[PDB]
Amino acid sequence: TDTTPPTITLPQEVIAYRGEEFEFFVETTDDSGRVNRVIVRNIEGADNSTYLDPNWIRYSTDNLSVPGNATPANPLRTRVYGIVPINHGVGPGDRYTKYVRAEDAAGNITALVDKQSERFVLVIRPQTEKYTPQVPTLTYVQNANSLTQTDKDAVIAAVKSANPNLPATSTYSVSENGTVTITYPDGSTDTIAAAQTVDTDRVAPVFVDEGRDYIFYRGEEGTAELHFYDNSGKITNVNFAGDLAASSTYNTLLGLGFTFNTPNINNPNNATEQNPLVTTIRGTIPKSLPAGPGGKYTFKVRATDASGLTSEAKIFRIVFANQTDKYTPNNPGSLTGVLNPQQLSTSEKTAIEEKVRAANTGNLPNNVQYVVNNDGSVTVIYPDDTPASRSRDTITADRTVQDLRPRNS
Ligand SMILES: [Ca+2]
Ligand SMILES: [Ca+2]
Ligand SMILES: [Ca+2]
Ligand SMILES: [Ca+2]
Ligand SMILES: [Mg+2]
Repeated sequence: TDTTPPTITLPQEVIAYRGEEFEFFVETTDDSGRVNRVIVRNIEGADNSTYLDPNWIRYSTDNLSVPGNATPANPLRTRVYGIVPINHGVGPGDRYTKYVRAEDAAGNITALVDKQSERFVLVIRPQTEKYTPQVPTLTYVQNANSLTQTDKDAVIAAVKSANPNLPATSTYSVSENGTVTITYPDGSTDTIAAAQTVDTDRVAPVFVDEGRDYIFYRGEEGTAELHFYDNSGKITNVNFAGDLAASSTYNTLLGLGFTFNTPNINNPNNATEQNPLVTTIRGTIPKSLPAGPGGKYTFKVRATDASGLTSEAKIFRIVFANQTDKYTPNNPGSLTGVLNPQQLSTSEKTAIEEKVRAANTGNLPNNVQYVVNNDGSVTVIYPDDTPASRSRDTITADRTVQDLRPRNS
């Protein structure tokens, strides 16, 4: 018969955090494959005692005293579990050594020896020992010695966002200098140093497109996309009317019916190097403005971050261009026969214009005009053509005309 008590396996030490649930399993086996009782108790008391305290240490064994319930491949599982009260002490003496016993169907119970038989030490620790807070991304503030409330709110936001796995009911406070104090549900705390949360914003926004020339073709609507970023990731204002000289050409463009749109200007994190703030200028330089030496508008732009640093005015230009700079006529697919190359007839000119037209649909503007000259060369006149700024192309006669005169003898 069986004279051997079951074998108990369990962790010698379980760290339990105040205000949280804890759980671990005792595993029990026996040669018979059956265990009838599994007990957790305090050391004091008679051999038959199962007295156990405090009331929040709990345990249960679902499958007691059934055959085959306690084998090496499938041991009997005893659940030890509870919730540590929020106000429990967390001194070095706030620990519990509890004794675990098991008894087989033949009545063989494991011996109970103070400080030596099967036991576990449940150690109650503050919630701050479980959690290690992650540094947030830095908040760039006007004055790292005296944070505003919006500064504080932002630091809390970046702490939370970087620490999703802290207890949801944790509370955050930010000092006048940005030092973060995290208070856990049990009142224990953690600190994130001011050096790790904030710095004073010392860098003004950057205009990526400084010095750039944006070409606008006369009579064709165009766009110019200007890009800006800031070390803080955030720009609050973009300004083109810094001084009189810059403000007058800005207002000149607006009077031509241009628009300036910066749709993300009020979004947070709207201005990083990887995802810059974009201002788009849209409009048409009308043909009444000529291209040439003074055919430019020169602008100055400044950008301001949320801490009030404004960049040094930087320059960009819109440069006027004739449409002919953009287009190249295709030559006719065939030449046109002409009886006298020095003076084309009407029907010859009409036939040349048709071939040039057909050769350039989908290439030149639909509203280009062609003049077939007396020598059969062809003047291509773009819609922006004016006397002060001609926009034109010439197709030479050797590409359009073919002499039909017969050869001598
Ligand atoms: Ca046994
Ligand atoms: Ca901690
Ligand atoms: Ca800045
Ligand atoms: Ca051209
Ligand atoms: Mg208008």
